[PDB]
Amino acid sequence: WWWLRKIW
Repeated sequence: WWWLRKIW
C-alpha cells in the first residue's frame, strides 16, 4: 500500500 508503511 502506502498508508500502511506511512502509518507503520
